[PDB]
Amino acid sequence: MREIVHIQGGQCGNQIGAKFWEVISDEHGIDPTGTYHGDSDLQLERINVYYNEATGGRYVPRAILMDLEPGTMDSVRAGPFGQLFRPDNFVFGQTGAGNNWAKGHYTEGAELIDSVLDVVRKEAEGCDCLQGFQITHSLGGGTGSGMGTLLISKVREEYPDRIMETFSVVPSPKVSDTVVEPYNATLSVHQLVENADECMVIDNEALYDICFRTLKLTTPTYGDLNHLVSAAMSGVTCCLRFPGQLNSDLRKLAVNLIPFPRLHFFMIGFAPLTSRGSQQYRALTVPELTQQMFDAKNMMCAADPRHGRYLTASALFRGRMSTKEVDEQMLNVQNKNSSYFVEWIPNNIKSSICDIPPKGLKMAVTFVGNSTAIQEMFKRVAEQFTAMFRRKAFLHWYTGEGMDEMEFTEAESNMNDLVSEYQQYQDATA
Amino acid sequence: MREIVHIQGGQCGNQIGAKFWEVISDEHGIDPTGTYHGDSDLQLERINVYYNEATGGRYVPRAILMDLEPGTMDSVRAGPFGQLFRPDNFVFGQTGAGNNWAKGHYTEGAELIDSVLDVVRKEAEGCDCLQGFQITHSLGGGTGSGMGTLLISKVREEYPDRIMETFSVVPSPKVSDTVVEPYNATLSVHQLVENADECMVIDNEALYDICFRTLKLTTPTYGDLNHLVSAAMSGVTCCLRFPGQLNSDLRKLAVNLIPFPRLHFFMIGFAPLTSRGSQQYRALTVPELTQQMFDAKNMMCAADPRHGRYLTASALFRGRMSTKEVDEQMLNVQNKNSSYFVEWIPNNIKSSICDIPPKGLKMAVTFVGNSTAIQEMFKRVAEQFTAMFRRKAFLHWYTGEGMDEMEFTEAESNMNDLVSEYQQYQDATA
Amino acid sequence: MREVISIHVGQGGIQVGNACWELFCLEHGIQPDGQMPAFNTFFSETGAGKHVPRAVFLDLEPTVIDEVRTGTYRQLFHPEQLISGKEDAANNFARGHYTIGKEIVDLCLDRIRKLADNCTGLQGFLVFNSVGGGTGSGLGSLLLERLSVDYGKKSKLGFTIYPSPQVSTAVVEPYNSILSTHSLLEHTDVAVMLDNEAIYDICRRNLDIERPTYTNLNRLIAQVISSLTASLRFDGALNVDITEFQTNLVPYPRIHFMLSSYAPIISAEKAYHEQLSVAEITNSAFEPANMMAKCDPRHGKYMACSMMYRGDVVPKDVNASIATIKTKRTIQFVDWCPTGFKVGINYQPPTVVPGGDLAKVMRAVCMISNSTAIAEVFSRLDHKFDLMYAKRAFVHWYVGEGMEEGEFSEAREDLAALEKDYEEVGIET
Amino acid sequence: MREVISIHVGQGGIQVGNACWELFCLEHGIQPDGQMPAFNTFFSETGAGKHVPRAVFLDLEPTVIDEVRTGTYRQLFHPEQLISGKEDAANNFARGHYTIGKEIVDLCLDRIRKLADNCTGLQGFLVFNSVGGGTGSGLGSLLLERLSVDYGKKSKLGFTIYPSPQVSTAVVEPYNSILSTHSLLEHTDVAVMLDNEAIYDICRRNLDIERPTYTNLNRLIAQVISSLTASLRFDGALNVDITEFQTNLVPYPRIHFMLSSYAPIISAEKAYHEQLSVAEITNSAFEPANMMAKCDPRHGKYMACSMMYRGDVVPKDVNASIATIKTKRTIQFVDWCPTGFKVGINYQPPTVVPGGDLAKVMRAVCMISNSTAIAEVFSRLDHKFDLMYAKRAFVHWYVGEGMEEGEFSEAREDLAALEKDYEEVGIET
Ligand SMILES: Nc1nc2c(ncn2[C@@H]2O[C@H](COP(=O)(O)OP(=O)(O)OP(=O)(O)O)[C@@H](O)[C@H]2O)c(=O)[nH]1
Ligand SMILES: Nc1nc2c(ncn2[C@@H]2O[C@H](COP(=O)(O)OP(=O)(O)OP(=O)(O)O)[C@@H](O)[C@H]2O)c(=O)[nH]1
Ligand SMILES: Nc1nc2c(ncn2[C@@H]2O[C@H](COP(=O)(O)OP(=O)(O)O)[C@@H](O)[C@H]2O)c(=O)[nH]1
Ligand SMILES: Nc1nc2c(ncn2[C@@H]2O[C@H](COP(=O)(O)OP(=O)(O)O)[C@@H](O)[C@H]2O)c(=O)[nH]1
Repeated sequence: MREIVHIQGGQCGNQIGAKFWEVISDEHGIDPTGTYHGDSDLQLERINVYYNEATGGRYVPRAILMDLEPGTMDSVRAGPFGQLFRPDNFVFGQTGAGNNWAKGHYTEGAELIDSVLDVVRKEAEGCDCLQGFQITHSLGGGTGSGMGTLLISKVREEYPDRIMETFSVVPSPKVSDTVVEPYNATLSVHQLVENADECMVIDNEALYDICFRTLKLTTPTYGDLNHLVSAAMSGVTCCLRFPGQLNSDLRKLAVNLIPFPRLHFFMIGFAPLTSRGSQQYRALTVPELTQQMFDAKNMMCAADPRHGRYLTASALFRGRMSTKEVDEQMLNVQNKNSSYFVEWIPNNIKSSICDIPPKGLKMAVTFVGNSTAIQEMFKRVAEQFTAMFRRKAFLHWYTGEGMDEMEFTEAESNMNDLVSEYQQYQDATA
Repeated sequence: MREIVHIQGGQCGNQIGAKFWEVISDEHGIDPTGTYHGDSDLQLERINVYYNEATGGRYVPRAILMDLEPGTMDSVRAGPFGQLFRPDNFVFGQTGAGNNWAKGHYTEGAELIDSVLDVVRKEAEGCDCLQGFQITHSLGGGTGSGMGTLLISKVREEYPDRIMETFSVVPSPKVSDTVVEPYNATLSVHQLVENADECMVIDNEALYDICFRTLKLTTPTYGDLNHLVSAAMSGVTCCLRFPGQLNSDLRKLAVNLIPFPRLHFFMIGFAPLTSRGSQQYRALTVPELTQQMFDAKNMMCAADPRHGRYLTASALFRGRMSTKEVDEQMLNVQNKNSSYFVEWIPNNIKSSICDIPPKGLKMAVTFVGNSTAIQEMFKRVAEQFTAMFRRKAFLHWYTGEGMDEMEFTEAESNMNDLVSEYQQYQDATA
Repeated sequence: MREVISIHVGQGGIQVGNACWELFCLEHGIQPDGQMPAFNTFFSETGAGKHVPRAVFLDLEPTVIDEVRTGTYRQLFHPEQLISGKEDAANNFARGHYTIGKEIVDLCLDRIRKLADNCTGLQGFLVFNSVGGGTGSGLGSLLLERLSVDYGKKSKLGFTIYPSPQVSTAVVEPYNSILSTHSLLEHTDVAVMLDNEAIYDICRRNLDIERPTYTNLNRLIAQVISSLTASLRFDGALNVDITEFQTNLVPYPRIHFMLSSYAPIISAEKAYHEQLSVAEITNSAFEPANMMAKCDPRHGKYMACSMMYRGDVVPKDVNASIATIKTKRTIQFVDWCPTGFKVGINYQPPTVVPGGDLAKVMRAVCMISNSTAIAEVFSRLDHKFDLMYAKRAFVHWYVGEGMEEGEFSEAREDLAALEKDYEEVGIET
Repeated sequence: MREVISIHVGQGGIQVGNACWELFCLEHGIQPDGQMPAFNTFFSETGAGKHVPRAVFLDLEPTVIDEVRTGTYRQLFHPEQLISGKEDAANNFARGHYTIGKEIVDLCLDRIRKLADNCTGLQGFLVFNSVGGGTGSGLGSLLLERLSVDYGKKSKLGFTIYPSPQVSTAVVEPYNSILSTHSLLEHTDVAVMLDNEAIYDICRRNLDIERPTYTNLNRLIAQVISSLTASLRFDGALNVDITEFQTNLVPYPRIHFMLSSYAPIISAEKAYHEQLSVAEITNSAFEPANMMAKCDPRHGKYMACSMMYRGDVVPKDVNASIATIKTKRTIQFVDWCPTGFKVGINYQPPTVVPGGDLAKVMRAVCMISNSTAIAEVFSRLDHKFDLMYAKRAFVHWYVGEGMEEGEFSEAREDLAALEKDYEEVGIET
């Protein structure tokens, strides 16, 4: 029950999706060929939330892939855990959006959205209870942002009752790959504010800092950061996938978090992450889990929360622990960091305790914080955009494909309204 | 009981007929030499519907072949499954109609229709209960269209009580072989509207699209599309040939479908068709069968039904399934696509469930839809005809053999009346 | 029970005939000795032992036909079907159509009747003739008239080696071309313009043979004719009869002048360095350069295209490629023909004649197109005619044989009426 | 389903082409015989056996193209795509752009069409040409105009071997440079300034080859082009399409002149005595000395940097090193571009051509930078132009071919407007 379709776009989204799928398979105990190889029965009673029973006793994931270039196709196929995805869901183009948003949202992606919608309708008509969608795509890539936001508008004008979540990986401000990034970033943040319910930003700067100071790695490979985001993605709903002393879902998140129909941009955090050399010393208990979770540089967003506050903070625990200890630590941490939690909402922290830890751990902690700190991130991306726009830098590449500057003007206006909203709520007190 | 004589004409009709006969033989378990090699008994209790007990314990098909050139004779003989057809039924000419309708309907075919009628009378006098005829012929070929429609007029002035079905393969509008096609097409559509009960159009464009996107083939060979149409032809009446929880026939079709004595042009659809690389993943159940059946590009007619509606839609299932699931899915698909089904006829969808799937499948679905979409096809062929006629292009080849232009004028009038009828029924609502 | 009759009249006709019979005997493997170690279209079996071709070889200059009587094929043909006159035609139509032909038409018709009575499914004749020559014009017209009055319904196809636009090899050849048309305008259903300039250009660009000689020319022509007849001879997915041609490609019974094209014609060293996809081969088919006749089909609008493939052919993908070529915005059809292309397939891959320059390739498109560009040829040709008849040049060498003088003008007017059609039918409606 | 088309026109263009195809055939191991013991970007398979490259070799002097027809690669290319004229261009743009090119543009476009119809995912052309020469200028401009009017949306990239500032090898080369710009200013999306002075300096300092010859030069250029195309050809963490280039690096559609750089280019004996950390290699990347074109990028401000790494690459640490280079207070960007660097990664390590002086090293950064320094070149170059056109030196050798006289001034004014942009866009806001 409560099925969930996975959608991927752009090469970044596709790498993250392949990583997430191999992690989920290795949790539910599904070999790369598509059969069960675990021991318990929990991992099979809730198989239908993600996978489908494939004709012949196989299992295939209910995920769809898209990209305007066909390199990612053979990449994910040759890669580990590729035999699962069914050969139908691979819808792909040849031209390639080529890092130009208007391409992947008005010109070419506009040619494939019909087919992608047909296949999504064939995968959503065959479910009985559809708890919602979740997406994964980079907000800088033309294919990623364009295809994604167009698909989002389509499905959210299609299925208004269900939710729409996006594991979006925003451009890391400092460590920046491409120089036409702010245009795509702002043209996607104007769309995601319309037709989305949970948008958790992830920036490569925080991931590099984590893989570079906490795990004490040496050569941070893109596969590794992808794996970290995959772990967070699993932990998000693994409280739903398995029984728990205090169960949860996606909509209890959607209600216990966003106090205003648009203030829906979350920060993620995983715990516990520690190096191998120090692995044998520290303990796996909820005290250290708490001290490691709330750290500023434990998260996946380059926004030191000490430059803001939290409107709300959910914590999905996994494993088996005495809930009273968890709740006492929550009460103590709130009454210890009373400033960081905004006052006009009382007991703004939420918990949810599941029963099965991941593969290889005793406890695990996902920390989802809707804060008023990432307004700073949006602010600085707006700075980039303005300094790139008022000289019309690289503007003709967008103007050519039909989009008019009015879109950019109104979208920057909407972004400024979003950040003004965040600040206007951090300000008001009672 | 309820015997059926097979008639073929033209080289296209002959290839399709050879393919259909080899598929039927390989279903009933009849080796190419004419003996039984199955295991069950169902395949032999109903042998008389198609075949005849041949002197010596052999089996010979009750099919007749015709063509104005003798190449197809040795083609079908040397081809696989040729030893079955009896050496009497091969009636053939030498001159060849040569892609000129007046030739194969007034000049030469008019010389052989006597003999073809004699042999058809010798094969229809020897049956006890004759459920009707079915034909297979191309509507572009001179031999095909001419011989066919003349034979049809003859037999339908002979046997008015029985039915007359034609697996006619209309000219694919875009992908077009010959340039004198519209003349033959219209001169045959004027005759089939008079003396026929079920005329299912098939166009090579839809078949190429299917063998080119669904089955993911590489080099679509004419044998392959012929095989696809053969599968559809079998599935049409295989609900009659074998027992079933909800049996059917040809006349229950003839009554549950055509609401007006001429609105008798059907679209066919087969399910399930899937590539070999994706064969191992998806499931063989009625949900996916339904989602695959009603698709616009799953059919054999280049008419996207979303440009029209259905007056009526029969579905002959094959295999073994819980009928309640089938009926619930029918109810759900009608109340989901309420627009596509015309309102002034209630519960316009019909089912019929047999008990034995084909060779190599668990379930199978034939979908026969009398829609108001193919009026578009007739419209565009009329466009071709008019632009070819009002300049009298290639007209003298027809004028020479005795036919007068009055035939063409009145036939185009009749075609326009047919399409006006279709539209006038799609319009009226209550 | 499905056969033809191949009349080779004239010099160029009989040379192309020698080459074409080489090809036919080779692809059926019928040894030049006349014994074979499907052929009822051409060779008939003599009850036991050997075969004899269905072809009469009319000619009046015993030179070339004598060389054939002593060539490699001295034992193949029947010792009678090779008719040799006494003198020449000498390029003046009046001779080969009034004085000499009056004597040989009887023998030719007797031979033709004795061949046609020994067949059961005759479909169409296939004459071959040049026009610049005397005999290939006069005798060709005479036979066409006699067969048309004698047989009636049957369809006749010609293969006329018209005068090239610029490169020429005779002087009075405009005259005895025009007259040859004023007959061939009626008693024949399809006239394919096989020119000599375009073929030499082709052998200079594609096959890279630098110094092309008449042998290679006739080889290519034989290739086209065999690719046409493959439908009757060999098996095929989509057979086409030689009689559905009068139905498809002859819209108005007067305008039946079609130009051919062949692909792929490649030499080995570039053949290996090339894949020759069906899209590519049919894209080279419509290319104006390699049109077998000297014209730029861009200049007008097409009216019909009979495209026959032979070899491995993936049908629906051929349909796709044909659609793409219909998107090619430089080839446009007249208004009154939306049913653009007629196609045909055959399984027999091209058969290569040993020693020939052409390389053995798997697929091959032969395209017979009826267009409006071909018209200009007639126009241009009349030009030449004009510049002679206005001064009565060479006319007396015609009036000497009793041919009425004024007929020229008459014929000219008739051919002028051709344009009354062509530049007319290309008008939208 | 992702391919390009490489047009090599002119002398230097075709020499760099010979070297570059050497490299491409080597790293895919495609033997020079043309048989292999991923390549659909360049070589297409001919159904069976061998491969043929996607490259037309336009030239009019049969010397170098003839040497190629007899070189080590005589069996690789298609025997047709190597077009050879009859005479020379002789450095005067009017010749190779008005008289001669008027005849060869047709054949080149026919070839280009026959290649592009045999592909399914074409992305961008890659022309190569010198400017000082006649053919590499005239014919290059002509093809660019014809392809732009024929194809439209597709992106064209050029590799122009501009005149060096001080070291020169022709005299009228300023003239037929300016004109070549006034065309290349429009029909091409990215023009990379590959100079000859900077490359010889480089081979004199880095690789320590004391007497550099054109072979080593072309080798280095081939290296850069392969490092660019590695994104399409081979796998990679962060693929970049050849089409996102027109999006990243061309801010104002008129200012699209970018200069390249490559690292590390070391000989073995100092290669072992060096670690080449990613920080070090990318710090040598921005160094003004080894800029492939002759400029001092310090002199202005950068506008964009496409940095593609190949080999073992630790991403987040590359990010750290890029940050450090952003701290390097001598390389500063204009105000209106804060999103400084765009990056890309590929796993395929540099492939060394056997015998070449370059050593096989694991990582390699190729950096294409659009700056404002490049402007001065044009300025300096116009200087030369001035000092000739004021006295009408050599102008008559241009007006002889029917090219209008005054066009020069017109073109000059156009190029002057370039500075109306450059020294302007570098102004803060
Ligand atoms: N394509 C082709 N044309 C040929 C060939 N041989 C001759 N011709 C052409 O024939 C034309 C001359 O007319 P001919 O038919 O040869 O003259 P003729 O047959 O000798 O008529 P008479 O000499 O008067 O009996 C010229 O245009 C020749 O190019 C050949 O082998 N192939
Ligand atoms: N980088 C590089 N430059 C070359 C090479 N070969 C020639 N050049 C340069 O080409 C420029 C001269 O212009 P060219 O294109 O060679 O003259 P062209 O092609 O012969 O034009 P025409 O002779 O009139 O047909 C000079 O600056 C050469 O240095 C080479 O192999 N590598
Ligand atoms: N965390 C992470 N980010 C990636 C990875 N690969 C690409 N990205 C980012 O994806 C962004 C470019 O978007 P991209 O998908 O390549 O362009 P598109 O084809 O138009 O969707 C860049 O910011 C890349 O850095 C990866 O493996 N891990
Ligand atoms: N789907 C399919 N259509 C065919 C096949 N063969 C021929 N056709 C069509 O048959 C049509 C020509 O009719 P034809 O039978 O050849 O002429 P006839 O001899 O006068 O009957 C053309 O549209 C052919 O494309 C085949 O194998 N499969």
